[PDB]
This record gives sequence, structure tokens and C-alpha cells, in this order.
Amino acid sequence: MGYYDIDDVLADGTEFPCKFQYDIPGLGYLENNPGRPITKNTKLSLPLWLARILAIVGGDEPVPFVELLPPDMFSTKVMNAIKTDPVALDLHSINSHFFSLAIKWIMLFSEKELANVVSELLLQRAQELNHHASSLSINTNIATSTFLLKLEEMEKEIYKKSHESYKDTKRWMFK
Amino acid sequence: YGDLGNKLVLEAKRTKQLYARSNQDVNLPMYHEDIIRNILKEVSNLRKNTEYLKEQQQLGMLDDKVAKCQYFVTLLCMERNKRCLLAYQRLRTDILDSMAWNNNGLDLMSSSQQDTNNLSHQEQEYLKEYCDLITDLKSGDLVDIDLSGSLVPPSDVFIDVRVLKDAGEIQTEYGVFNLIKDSQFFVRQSDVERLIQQGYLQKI
Amino acid sequence: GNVLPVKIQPPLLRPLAYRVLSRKYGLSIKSDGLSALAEFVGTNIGANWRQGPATIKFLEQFAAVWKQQERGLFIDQSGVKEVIQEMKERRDYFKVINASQQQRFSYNPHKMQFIFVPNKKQNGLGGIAGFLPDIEDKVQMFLTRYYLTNDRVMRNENFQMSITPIKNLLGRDAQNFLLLGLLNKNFKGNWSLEDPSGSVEIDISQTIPTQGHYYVPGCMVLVEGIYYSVGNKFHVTSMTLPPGERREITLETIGNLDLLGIHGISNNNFIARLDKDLKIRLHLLEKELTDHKFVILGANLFLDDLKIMTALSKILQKLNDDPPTLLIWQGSFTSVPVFASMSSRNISSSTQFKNNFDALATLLSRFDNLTENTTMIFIPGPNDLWGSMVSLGASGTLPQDPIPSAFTKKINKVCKNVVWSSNPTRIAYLSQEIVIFRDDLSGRFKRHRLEFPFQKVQETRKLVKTILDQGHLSPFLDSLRPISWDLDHTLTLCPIPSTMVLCDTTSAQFDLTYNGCKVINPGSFIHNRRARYMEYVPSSKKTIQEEI
Amino acid sequence: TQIYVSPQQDFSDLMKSWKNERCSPELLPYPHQLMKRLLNRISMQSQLIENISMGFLDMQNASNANPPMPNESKLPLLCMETELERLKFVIRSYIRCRLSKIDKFSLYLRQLNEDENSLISLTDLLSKDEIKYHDTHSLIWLKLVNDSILKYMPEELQAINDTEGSVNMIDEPDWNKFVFIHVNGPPDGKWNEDPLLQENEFGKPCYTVTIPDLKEEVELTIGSIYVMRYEVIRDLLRDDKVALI
Amino acid sequence: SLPAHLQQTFSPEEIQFIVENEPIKIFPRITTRQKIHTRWQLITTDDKALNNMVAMRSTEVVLWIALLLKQQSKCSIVAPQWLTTKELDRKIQYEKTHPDRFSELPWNWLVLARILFNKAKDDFHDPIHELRGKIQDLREIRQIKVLKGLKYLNESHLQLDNLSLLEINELRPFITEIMDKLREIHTASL
Repeated sequence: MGYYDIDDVLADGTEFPCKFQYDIPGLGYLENNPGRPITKNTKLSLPLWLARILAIVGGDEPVPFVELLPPDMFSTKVMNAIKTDPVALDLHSINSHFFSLAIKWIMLFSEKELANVVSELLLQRAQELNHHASSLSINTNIATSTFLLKLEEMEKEIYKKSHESYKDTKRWMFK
Repeated sequence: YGDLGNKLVLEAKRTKQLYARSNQDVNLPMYHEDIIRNILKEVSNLRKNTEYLKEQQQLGMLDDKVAKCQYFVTLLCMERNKRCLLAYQRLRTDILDSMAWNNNGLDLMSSSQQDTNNLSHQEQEYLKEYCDLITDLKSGDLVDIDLSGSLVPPSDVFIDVRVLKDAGEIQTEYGVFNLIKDSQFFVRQSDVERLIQQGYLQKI
Repeated sequence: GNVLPVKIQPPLLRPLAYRVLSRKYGLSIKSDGLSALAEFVGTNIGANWRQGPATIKFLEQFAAVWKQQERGLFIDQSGVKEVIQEMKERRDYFKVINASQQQRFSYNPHKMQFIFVPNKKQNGLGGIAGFLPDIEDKVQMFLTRYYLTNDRVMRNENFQMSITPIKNLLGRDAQNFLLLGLLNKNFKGNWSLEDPSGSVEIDISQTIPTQGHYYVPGCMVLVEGIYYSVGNKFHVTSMTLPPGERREITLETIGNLDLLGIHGISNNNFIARLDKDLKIRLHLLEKELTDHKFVILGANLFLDDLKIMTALSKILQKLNDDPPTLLIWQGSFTSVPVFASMSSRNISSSTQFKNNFDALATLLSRFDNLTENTTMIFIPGPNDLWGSMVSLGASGTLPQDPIPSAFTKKINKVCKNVVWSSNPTRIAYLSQEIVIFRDDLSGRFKRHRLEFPFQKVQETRKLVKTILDQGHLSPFLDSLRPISWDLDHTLTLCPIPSTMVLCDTTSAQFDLTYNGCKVINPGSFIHNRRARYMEYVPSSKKTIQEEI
Repeated sequence: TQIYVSPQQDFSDLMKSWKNERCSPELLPYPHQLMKRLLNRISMQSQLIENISMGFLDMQNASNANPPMPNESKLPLLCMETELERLKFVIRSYIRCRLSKIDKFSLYLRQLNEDENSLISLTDLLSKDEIKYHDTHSLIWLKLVNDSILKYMPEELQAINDTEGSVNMIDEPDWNKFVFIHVNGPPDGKWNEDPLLQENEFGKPCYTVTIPDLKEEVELTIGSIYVMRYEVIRDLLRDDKVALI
Repeated sequence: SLPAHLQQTFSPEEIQFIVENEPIKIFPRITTRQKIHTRWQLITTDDKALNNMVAMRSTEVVLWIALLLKQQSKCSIVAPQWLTTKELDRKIQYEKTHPDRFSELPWNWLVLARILFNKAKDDFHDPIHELRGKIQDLREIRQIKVLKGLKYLNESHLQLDNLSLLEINELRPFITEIMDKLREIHTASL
């Protein structure tokens, strides 16, 4: 949680499905005809940076104005996919802010069943990241590139840092 | 509504990658104050709208729940706009200070970017103030040690130096070096690092 | 050296100089710097090589003076000059400049910033022909003017409705719009508006213009109307010149750029700005300003007739007791244009022109206080030597050449401070910008007023409003007043001057002020058996006097 | 420190402090006395080398006489000057690292300083030049950001130290960051008089630390490198029990 | 210093410096015993050995002084007990016979080796290529053991009893970031 961090600011911008648990006249002006109010139980795709607050304010039965539905990224389908084989999964395709979004979602809703699986996922991916980082040139196969293009954005900085560390050590060793 | 702000923030990320790939402060790009003032005028619109809505809320014909939800939505919009703008500005200031710290605080316009026109006026006066602080810092208790010197540990005393640009002759302590074009020197390491940073010497 | 200088051995002083100039501040001491320091430690022999603080503080003052000039990595033969500066650091500061030496600055529409342009003389050879502008200059001159006007209009508070480029008017009809551009006559002979995008036609049958402006071809105008695709007529219903801006607001957009650089200048390598000494010089100008008065005379003081000479002699008789700071003579100095003489029997017109100024040198001999204490300024008139040679007294090129040296070989020797400049000339005071421009205005704007189908102090109000809102000295096309391709920037009113010396022989005297600037309207030097001239107090006050 | 056994002990302490500060995620206090001694040492050594060099130079330039014998003349002063350059490099790196650290956490330490209940005072952690650096830099940055953006902000949220709403904007140091340590043991040569160390099978004196989040106890023995979070290890580090790598 | 996050780890140059800041034994060629001359009188080293040396007698000086004298002809570096075949053989045997414990080897492993091989090529008793090959074998074996051990990464702590300097330096960022992310996940879950 850093105010001046670019990736967190970008990740706050993703849209999450949610429903109007409460009915408010005069709303929806910013999306549709302003004169027509929004009726109850209306599904919307609101950004995280406001959906996080509007679901906790209550306002007032001090129920919040909005009720947030389970997003499609966190689905039984994806859970099975990540559990069966994580090393070859193109998690980049599902979302490009997966890990920070997962942290925020698990922080909002404590769920012991996601922490362990996500931890195991990234732990298993770390070994292959190290494997590829150690390898250096001295004629190139498709496996390395097709792996590197599946990564999450937050793993790229670890990959680059490790690669630079190994390259610098090799350069110093051989002169 | 603040999606436009993301367009700014995303752009900033690219600039950081420009820093990352190069690993050297150089050629800082042109600012984006146009989108910034677009956000400023839209946030002025938001502020005047919020003030008006508070006016009608105090007037008595406006629903309390509507007033409060409008107020929260507008406040969140302002918060995100401010966050985006300061996120851009902090990175700009950081890279500016990084650039200013290593060139001995003299801005070196004679020989990075040439025009420095890609920086706002406020940024340029901030750069001048930071150069002032950089000059001030080494003038106090640490006068014997140049804080803007090298950072590579001294590993050897005598190195070969090959000339890169032509000049006349330059004095040193107990001697004088004539910078004839394209010659080689066998000199002490701790004498020519200043020239090397200036770009007048090559082949360390 | 000192009273007892001792010649040094350079090796032993080498460490003292090298340490200070290569470890704390500075870099790359040359041999010239070391020899200079040898001489100037000869000037500081007092207990030196055993006395630290004095030489060290002189060296740090040296550094504090040297490091503000460029980057100064090497010490060339200027070092003695900065040492003379050191000696001297232990009314001036005003400059007069002509349109020939004004710095060139382009304007870029894609970067919204002024760009320095190198002068052809400084970098080029200039020994054969360097004053000839290039072909694309006339292509880009109107582009530059339009870009500046567009920026000025769009900076307005009211406009944040938006105008539409001309070419984007093809696909719509029966809709109101707003647009601006050059106003002229098409090849066919109809009224048209031209824009970098394109051009359209104008319907005038029901136009209601904003009064107080001289709607003239060649002037930026704001047009509100309804397009009609049945023909190509943009039916106009309202029309007004764009509004103007004061000096400070236009300046702050570029902070305080060094356009008329006297303290410092910008060039290709770097851009410079300054506001610290502006308030100091303003405070300096606020005092003893009444002592530094400058007086101007009327227009067209012909030095051939006896009456003008007698009146001038009386003026100088009154003036010699109290010489002013600046004296300006404007208008032609000969009542007949000089040109080819087909007869050799009589005096050549060029020789007569030379003779007329010679008598003026003689008349200067009896007013020595004026010749000794007041500088002199001469501004060419419409039918002087170079112009009348091809213009024969009619209007010609505006960036007019100065008076030739060959015909002024005695005035320069009698007086001690005489400067000849172009017809548009700019002087730089401590905190004031003054421009002087001599030509005919009221007749020109009266004869070319646009016609609309449907107490003399109002005319000058209209003239001033038009010339200040347009922001260009010559709001006329190339048909009327041909302008040199590159020097057009001199006629631009970018950051408008503090005071304008607008002399028009066809207009009555006026002292109006508007939009942060004030304008003075001197008349002819003589009128109705009387002669007059005016003086302006730097405290924004004017006086008029008549001496017949 | 209170007194020096030898300047080499001072050098070792300086190097250990530099290593500790380089990897620490939190701004550590300021060892005034060490650099107080070291700057005087550097000045005196520089004066000596300059004096002897000037003596050689002026005896050489007053008359041709005899050039200095190449043996026992060049190499000693060469060693002095290269050692001085090395020490200057080390001190420069330390100072620049501290400057960057105080660059990062400026607002947090400022807001901590004004706290009356906070027993830690800004005077001890920083030198005077560092204090002026912090305050001037903070004012300059605040002026820049106020002119550029905050001038247009509404009255509600113009302050850049707000700690309410959604996101706080004060960057506390991460006390939980994992760091590499080396258990050096007690600085005493007895290395057995601490009231903290215990013993296990085959002797192996050890310290027992506890993690509250995991509710565990971790054993640390002498001569073993561990990877432990920074929070549980501040006291051992400040007592010179363990040295970071 | 920041210079692109150089404020978190050590560059190889700094490692080489901090290793050459260590004492070593020397076999001098010249004598500078005092007349019973210039005082060494350094500030970070006991000058007594420097002042009190005599030719063909063993004494201890810091590494970089020995290197500087080796650049001249006043030096003869004495290699440690590692740099010989019969010790490296028992070392590699120890690694082979114990597949879980890194062998006992100091922090300056392989760095003194690189420096001595680069500079003191001639003073050895053993051929250089044999020693270089055996050192390469040790490097490969320890690299394999490191990869084997890295499989399990607890979120609490870890023990790496016998890693040398460069081996820790190269691996620091990846390991640190992985455990930081794991700790963040666990703490957020509670």
C-alpha cells in the first residue's frame, strides 16, 4: 500500500461488477439519462477505487448503497485451472494486475482458501523464473520466449533484477 | 469520472521504463500539462457542482441521501485526480534530482538534453534550487571530500588514458597536461576522473 | 603588482591555485590563468605564501564572478578582463536597438513555445550577400502571424465557445459556427476568409459589426454566422476584432523571456530568463526620473526652408540651457524626394541632400551644452535618400535602412552621441519599453475601410483600439506595404511595449492610454503659422509646448 | 564511542556502520564521534603529506642538488595518498546513502519529530547539515507542488499530510523486510557473559527470538547465516550482537 | 546511493574492494629496517610491520599493499593452504560425500582466487589450469546444491550456514522479494 506507487494506482482502476443494494433517486446521471433515477437491484461495473468505499459507507438498516458481486476472475473455473497446473498457465491473459488485486480482494474478504493456493502458485513459478534467469548466452528456442510472455507484470521486475545480478557477476568474473 | 487521469499515469510508467532500460538519466521527455489543465478544468466543474448541490441541500428541497452520495462521489473523484497528479509529479521530481546530483550541481548546459525546454518553468526553478542546495551541502563541514565525486571504489593507481576531444594545455599539481588530440597518457587514476566525467577522456 | 612585487616561481604557486580551482570549485586551469594569478599575487605580495585568507577570498570572489559566465571550463585571455571587473567591483543601462539587429524568434504551433532562430550574420559569412531572405520565409510569415493570433485568442478568459477550422465546414449546413482568419479579396473579386485549412466566402448583406474598429483587409477578425451548402456563402450576422492582453499576463506565459535582452540573452544552445533585477530596476527608475527627461519634436522638419531653420534655432536657444537625456527628430529632412537628375547644369539632388545636413552641423556649434550633454536620434522619413530612390516619395518597404554614412560625415564628428535607426526602432530603458514608428495611419485606415450595407477624439480611439487589438504594426497585405521576408518579427507587438511613439502627420495630437500601454500622437513639426513639440515624463505624464 | 583503542578500530566501526546502513530498511542513528575523529585525522594527514611534498619540491627547485632517492620515497607517499582516497570514497558512499534515505522518508520523520510523546528526537539521528537539507528540501518541494496543483484544489483536501479517507500518504519504513544477517556474537572476547544466550545439544550457544504473528520461537547460533525479518532483530543489531551482510 | 536502486545491494566492485581490505602474508624482496628512510605512518594499518621488515622473512600486510608491491619487483605473495591440489581434492570429496551441508569455506571464497590468478601467475607451485578446473568443479557442485536447497522457501526464516560472499550477493534480491511477497500474502490473510 503505497500512495506514490505507479502499479498500485493503475491496479485501483480496474472495474468490478456490483449491484445497487439500495435504490436512490436521481443517480446514474454520470452513465445514462440524468433525469431518470436508478432502480433497486441494478448491476453495474464500477471501478475499484470507488466501489471499495461505497460498499462500506452504509450511509443509511445501515446497509451500504452498493453490494459487490463476486468478480469473474475469482471463479471456481480459475481455481481449478490454477490448481491443476500453474507452471504453464498464461496468467497474463486473465488479468495484468493479478497479484495486487488478489491481495486487495483477500484483504477485503478474509479467505484462507485463496492464500495457500496463490502462495503455492507463485512459489512454483519462482523456481522456473530462477531457472531462466540463471541461463545466459555465450540458436534460441521458443520455450524461453513463450514462457516470458505469459508472466504477470509484477514478476517482470524480479526477472530483470535477477538477470542483471547474474550478468554483472558473470561480467566481473570473466575479464 | 476520472478515467482520463489513468491516461496520464500509464504514460508515466513508460518513462520509468525509459529510465529502467537505459540505466542512465538522459533525455527527459516533454511534459503533458495540457491533459493536466484539462483535469483541472473538469475538477473545477466538479467543485462548483458540489458547491451548488450543497447550496440546494441547505435550501431544504434536496434529499439528504442524494446530497450525501453526490458529495462522496465527487470527493472520491477529486481524491483520485489529486493522486494521479502527485504520482506524476513525484516521479518527475525524483528523476530531476537524480540527474542534478551527479553532474556536480552545475547543470552542464555546455555539454544530457541540450535545450532543457522539455521541462516546465516551475520544474526549472526547482532544479535551480536543488543545484543551490547541492552547492551548499559540500561547503560546510565536508569541504575536504567532494560529495559529487565518483562511486567506483579506487582499484588501481596507474591507468592508460586516450584523448577524446582536443584542447590546449591544462595544469595539474606539480605538472601540466597538454590535451593534444588523440594521444595516450600513462597517468595517475586520481587526477583524470574529473575530465573523464566531463567526457574529454576515454579508454579507462 | 604591489609597491614591492616579487616575481614568483610558477611551480611553487601551482598547488595553491590547483587545489582551489580543481577540488572545491572550478576545473581545468590553463597556463593563462596561472600567469594571471602570478601577476595578481604580485599585486598581493603582502605576507603571501604565509597569508591565507586574503588570497583565498580573492580567489573565491574570482570564482563567484567567473562561474556566472557560460560554463567556463577553460580560462582564456578574458581572465585579465574579469580581473579588471574585480578591480572595478571593489544614465547608463539603457539601450536603443534597430530592426536590423533584433533577434529572431520563431513560433511553433505544435510545441506552443517560441524558438530562437540564429541570425544569418553571426553564423554565416555575410561578406557577399547575407541580407537576402530565403524563399520559404514569405510562405511562413503569414503562418507565424496566424499562429500567434490563434494562441492570443485561445488564451482569452471567455474562450475556453471553441472556433472551428475552415476545412471542417464542408459537411454541415444550417448550423452556426465561429471562425477567424485573414480577410481579403479573392481572385474573382469577392470577400473571403483564408485559413491554413482553407478558405470560404462571406455574405455581408445583413452584417452588424462591432463599432470602434477599422475593419480593414489584412486584419484578423472573428466571424459568427450560418453556413449554407446551397451556394458557398457563410452568412455573417456579427463581427468583432479579437481582444488584447496586457504585458504581464503575456509575459508570465513565458515567465520573463529575454527578448530585448540587455541583462542577458538566449541563443541556440540555451534559453534564459530573469525577474530578480526587474523590481530593483523599477525602484531605481522610480527615483531621479524627472532629471532624465527625453523630448521629441514634430514630423517632417525639412532642412531646406528658412522658417523651419529659424524655429529650430529658437527651440535650441530655449533648450541649450537645460540639455535633456535624449533628443529625437522624426520625419523627412528634405521637402523633395531625391532621385535621378537628368540635368547636370544644376546642383545634384544628392549633393543638395548632403549640403542640407552640413548647415545643421554649423548650427550645432552655438549650442555646445546640448551637443555635450544630450544624445541625438534621427529617424528616416517617407521620402529620404534610399526609399525615394525607388519609391519616389510613395510608401515602400517598412524595415527602412538608416541614413547612409556617406551623407552624415560631419554630424558624427560634431556631436558626441548620434544614432541612426530604422523607421521602426525599439529602445530598452531600465524598466520601460519604448517604440517609435513614423508613417501615415489615419488616411490609410480611412481610405480602406470596409463598407457595411444598412468629436474627433473618437477616431483616435478607434485607431488605437484597432492597432492594439491586431497586435501588428502593419495590418496590411503584401499588396499595400511590401515587407522584407525575414524582418517581419520586428513589426510584431508580442509583449506589447510600455509606451508607443506613434507619429502620424494626418492625426491631431493625443496622449491616450489603453490596456496597460499608453500612446502619444505627435503631429507635424509646424502647423497654421505655429510650431510645436512634446515631452513625456517617465512618470506617465505628458506636456505640450509651442514657441511661436 | 568514548575513546579509541586505535584508529584501525575506528575504521572497522565505520565500515560496519556503512554496511549496516546500506541494507537497513529504516533510518539508523548518527555516529557523531567517529567522523568527528576521522575528519580531523584526514585533515592532519593531508597537511603532513602536503608539507613533505612541498619540502621535496622546493629543495628540488631551489637548486638541482640531488634528486630524491627512488627507494623509500615514492612508494610511501603513494600508499598514503591511495589510502586517503580509499577512505574518502568510503565516507562519501556512506554520506550519499544517508542523504538518499533521508530523501525518501522526509515527511514521516518530520511528522514524527513534532510528536511530544516520541522519545526519539530528530537531533540525534541527523547532523545539522542534514537537518537544514531536510527542511529546505521539504519547503522547496511543498512550494513547487502547491504552485503546480494544490492551488486549484478545494479547501477540503489541499494538505499533503492528510491521514484520513481511503489512502494515507506517509511512507513508514517496512520493518518486516527480510534481510541477510550473520550472527557475530558478543563483542567481548569471552563471548559468554551475555544474560541472553542459551545453549543446546553439543553446546552451541544461541539466542531465542520470538515472532508474534507466527507465535514461534527461532534459534540463532554463532557462525550461522540466516534470513530473518528486520522487525525482530533491531535490538540485537543496535547492541552489535549481529552484523548484516 | 540510489543510481537505479544501487542502494539495496552491493556491486561486485564493492565486494572486490571489501575483500582486498583483508590481511595477507608476504615474502619481501627488499629491506627497509631502520638505521640502528621515511616512516610509513599510515592511519588504518599497523606501520610497525612495514617499518620493521627485512628481506626473505615472512610478515603480514594488508592485501592491496601487497598487490601494489607486486606491481613492482619488491613482493612475493605466499598462497594460502587452499590453493593446492591436495586440499581441493579432499574438499570436493567432502562435498560429494555430504549431499546436504555446504562445505566449510570462508566469505572470500573464489575472490582471492580470481585476484591471485590474475596477478600472481608465477609464484605458484601448482599449474594454474589444474587449480582453475578444480575451482570450477567446486563452483558447479555448490551451484547444484543451492538449486536443490532453494526448492522449499518458508515464510518464517531459512538457514544457509556456509554460503560465501558472491553466492549470497547474486541471490539476495530474488529470495528477498519472494519471501516479502509471501509474508505480505500471509499477513493480509489475517
